[PDB]
Amino acid sequence: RVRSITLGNSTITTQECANVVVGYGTWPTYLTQPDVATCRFYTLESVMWQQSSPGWWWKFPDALSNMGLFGQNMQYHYLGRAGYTLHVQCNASKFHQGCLLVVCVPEAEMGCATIANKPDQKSLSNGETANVFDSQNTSGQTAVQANVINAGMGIGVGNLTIFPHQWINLRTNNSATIVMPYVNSVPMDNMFRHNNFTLMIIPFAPLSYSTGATTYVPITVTVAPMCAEYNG
Amino acid sequence: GLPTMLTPGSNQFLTSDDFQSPSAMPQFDVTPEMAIPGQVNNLMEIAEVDSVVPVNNTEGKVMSIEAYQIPVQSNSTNGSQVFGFPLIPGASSVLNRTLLGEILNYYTHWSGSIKLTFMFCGSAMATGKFLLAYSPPGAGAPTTRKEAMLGTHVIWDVGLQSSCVLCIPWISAGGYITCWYQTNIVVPADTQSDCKILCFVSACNDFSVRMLKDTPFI
Amino acid sequence: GLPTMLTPGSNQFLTSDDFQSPSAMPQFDVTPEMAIPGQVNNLMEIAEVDSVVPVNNTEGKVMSIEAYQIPVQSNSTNGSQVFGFPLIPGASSVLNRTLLGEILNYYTHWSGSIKLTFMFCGSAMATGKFLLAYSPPGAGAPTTRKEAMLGTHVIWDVGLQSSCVLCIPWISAGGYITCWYQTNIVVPADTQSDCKILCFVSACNDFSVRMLKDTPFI
Amino acid sequence: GLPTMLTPGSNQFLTSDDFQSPSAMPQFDVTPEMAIPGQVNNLMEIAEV
Amino acid sequence: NYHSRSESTVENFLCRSACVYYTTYKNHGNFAQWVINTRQVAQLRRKLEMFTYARFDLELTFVITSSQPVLTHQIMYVPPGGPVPTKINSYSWQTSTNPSVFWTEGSAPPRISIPFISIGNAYSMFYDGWARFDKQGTYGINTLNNMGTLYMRHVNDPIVSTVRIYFKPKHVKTWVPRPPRLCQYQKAGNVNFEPSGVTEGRTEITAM
Amino acid sequence: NYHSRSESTVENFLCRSACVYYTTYKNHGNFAQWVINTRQVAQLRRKLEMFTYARFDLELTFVITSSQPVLTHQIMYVPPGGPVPTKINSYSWQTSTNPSVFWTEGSAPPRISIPFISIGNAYSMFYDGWARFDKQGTYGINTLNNMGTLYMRHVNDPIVSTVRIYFKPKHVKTWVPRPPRLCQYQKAGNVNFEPSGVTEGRTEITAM
Repeated sequence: RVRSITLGNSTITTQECANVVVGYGTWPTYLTQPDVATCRFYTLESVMWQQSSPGWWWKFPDALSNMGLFGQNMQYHYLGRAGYTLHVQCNASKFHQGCLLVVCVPEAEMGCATIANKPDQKSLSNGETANVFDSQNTSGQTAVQANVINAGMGIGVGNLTIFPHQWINLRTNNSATIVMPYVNSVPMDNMFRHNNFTLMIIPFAPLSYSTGATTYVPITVTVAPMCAEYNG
Repeated sequence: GLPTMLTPGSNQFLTSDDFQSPSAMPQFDVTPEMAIPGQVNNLMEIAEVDSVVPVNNTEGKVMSIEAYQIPVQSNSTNGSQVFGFPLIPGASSVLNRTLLGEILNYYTHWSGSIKLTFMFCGSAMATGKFLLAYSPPGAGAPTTRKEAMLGTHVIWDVGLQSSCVLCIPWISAGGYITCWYQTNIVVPADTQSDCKILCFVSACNDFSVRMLKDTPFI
Repeated sequence: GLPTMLTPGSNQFLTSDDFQSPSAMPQFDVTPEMAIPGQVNNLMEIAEVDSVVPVNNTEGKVMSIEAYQIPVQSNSTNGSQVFGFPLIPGASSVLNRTLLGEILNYYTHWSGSIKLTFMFCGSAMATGKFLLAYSPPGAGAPTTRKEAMLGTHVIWDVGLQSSCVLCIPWISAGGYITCWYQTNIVVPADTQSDCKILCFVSACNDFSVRMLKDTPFI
Repeated sequence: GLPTMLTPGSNQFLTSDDFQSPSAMPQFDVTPEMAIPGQVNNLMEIAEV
Repeated sequence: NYHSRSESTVENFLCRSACVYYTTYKNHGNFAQWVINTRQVAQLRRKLEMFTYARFDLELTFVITSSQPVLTHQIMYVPPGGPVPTKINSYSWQTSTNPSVFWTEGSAPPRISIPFISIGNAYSMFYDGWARFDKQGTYGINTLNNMGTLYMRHVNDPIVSTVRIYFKPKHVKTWVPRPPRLCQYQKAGNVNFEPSGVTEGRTEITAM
Repeated sequence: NYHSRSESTVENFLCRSACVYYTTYKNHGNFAQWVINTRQVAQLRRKLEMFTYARFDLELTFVITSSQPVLTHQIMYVPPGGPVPTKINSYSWQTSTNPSVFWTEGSAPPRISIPFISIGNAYSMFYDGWARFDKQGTYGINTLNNMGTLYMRHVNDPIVSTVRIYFKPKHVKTWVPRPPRLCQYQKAGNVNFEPSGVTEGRTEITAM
């Protein structure tokens, strides 16, 4: 039936039968000064999926940087580490069709629209606000080359399945759950100058619906940090 | 000292050799390895991951995500072809930029089996049947739905299964994959657009490669 | 003789190598080793010895022994700063010419913990309290006695203890050490001068270094 | 290193010799032998026909 | 050990020699240099970039020839953080912590091994971050990937020398596979690309 | 053996090669010489002077090049107390107790090992005393620190040779640690110094 999950002072519901993807077959564990006061769900503002939407992305350490206590622990520490559980859900009827790829990409270093330059901080991440992929080649001096077909990385978008992911096909499921382990070259790092991974949501089959149906589908992203560690 | 003779091959540099060499920094204390998730021991671990196949890679679709979207129309002529493609290993146009294709393009010779998955992305209440047919190497692609029906095939009813999986050999005409509209797609209500099919490919089992070469994509 | 091949690297002189070589005087009878006190097996044995830190190294103090003498005044404003310094590892101005600093300056990378000792050298009947505060890397130095009090600290009462010992991490902003006049120093009689504090530093425990380089002090 | 002397015959190429040599392709995975009818081990097997 | 295994294994895929650098230096005028890098050659770069992290040792072989006594050449390696020459006679050429190889023409080519030398536990092929947060020019620069630098000079007291540097990764471990690059490379210091089509085009979606 | 240990150990700190001497000699005019010393190079001198006594063996490698038949060079070592040449043809060049190395160009560089050779049980880095009490010029001279002398000549019967001597201490034991020198060195034969400040200056005693 329906499973109610409570973390801290926040509660969400998921389908009891929903599938969970554990990236690289690894669950987050501790190696430090632990903090479990932030182990709550943070629900990001929902985005609306339209017939023409090209896709959305979030950089994670940055996406939660303004979120109360999580944001404060980043601000009061020199080094830190965390794993995350990401819950992605769609609100759609049986008269809606479409298909999304929900993928977590480690070290998603992005290219600039201008070859001679590097992208700026806001074009790469707008914090808790989703960044948007383009259907066209983008342009600007500090702009990210967000054209969808290359996922902002210069690779074919159809090959992103190499990274932890789940497909959402509205005729069979409206949700995805990804457990993302800490992945880096070092045990702990500065959480403000490095994004451990990027969450990308990319439609592969356009949203479509019957003629009297709602013209958009809300997509909600809920984030739950695990095993957070900081320097003493 | 000990009597020795130098043989042919002495003092030559073979770019392929394997000899010990002195360290420039023998006294350096090297940083220990830590576990990192995702260790890769073999490239077949990548070739075996399903990736999306750009089946609808027509001239005006290659620069769009639409290259991966096979159109399905509810008012098609029954028995007409929905899609199809050559399983030609030499420059497979729909399969050579896939995770599988990229790896196989680093070897001069390879052999194994391929898994092809077809996923229907229409509405939940949409129903109808498709004919997925396989044409062995040297047989030729079928020209009609009946010809395809008398060969090797599966009837895929999207009202029962959102996806269908085929397993075929692939070595290196190369054989063909076709899909026919056995029936059209029946829906409870008008929609503003058509339905799509996504195709995925991966190495199925016991896939092998034999001689490393440069990639042709640089 | 025995068939051999010379490989790349043959007849080269690597300044880092380790090969046997013939003795120029194989027949010489070498003088036996006698015990000598003070044998050193590792440089950490030196880094771990406390040395006096030139905290008051102002422009006019560097050429005097006064560089090591932190002034304390009995009529200071309460809550004012007595002294303080950056624990910046890069060119630590008060810690890089110490026994610890000299050794760490021979390596490109190092990490461990540091012991800091503060010794009060006023008269036996002198009493009063000092606030010793530690600011972790990235926190910034405190601006007031209250700000320091709400952070990590120890209250040092010179009437109970002539010295106080802090243990902090140090790797390579870098964190800070400050000392505030919680109270002034109370004495039974007028003196002709002020009181001094001496500061000492050494490696605290499990200190490590990683890659030998030239000293920057030549 | 180990003291050695080079003897006469060093650095010569004898067309009749038998020395080991490095492979140009040590990483190549060589195709296994399958049985084939008619294996010949000696030319007397032909002279006797 | 490693070679009598499938060519699909990571070690056989990556442990192959490549010419990564070609240069010249003269005995009059005066020295060559190369910062060790993995983004120098497109075929090598592409194979390494199929992974996110890697740990390996480096084997370096030098093919040196010359054109107008025995000619001696000095190859110097400067570890990350070591001093470098600016002049043919800079003091850094004599630093005891900057290993050198002295070699003469007619001998087998010079060869040295450099171990994994990063402070981190792996080299990063990609870095979604900044060396300095507020400096846009530092996006993508991971200071833990400094493999050191090579310098070459003729040792003497109108000759022209040419140097070919052969690089081979050894004992290679890799983590976190990535899609192969689709776009052509633009610069060694970036991941910038010209948007590119996913594949070649067809005239129709059907089998014939 | 010794290298697979912490770089903080005494052997790893001191057992590194250094170029300690650079000179020239000609085939006409005529020989080079060097008295073996540890105060010749400031970086080497500073590291050794962190100890009061030391005991070690010496490894010497010679890099020899030349400029205008096979050219042969003779390297002679004269132990403490042995005879030395004053002339290119002095009899001392043929003394059986003064070991020589005969080497030709094109071969790997010459190399010899000299064992610890003092009469005392250690070499003294410092000496608070006199070779002769009433001779002020002998303050600081410890006659037990004589490591011998090297001589070099071209062997023949307008060529200019250049010699680089590479020195490496081995199997090094040290005793009685001392503070590192603060002042710059003035002379190799003394401990004279210009008074120097203990550290760099600050503008104020407080944290900011």
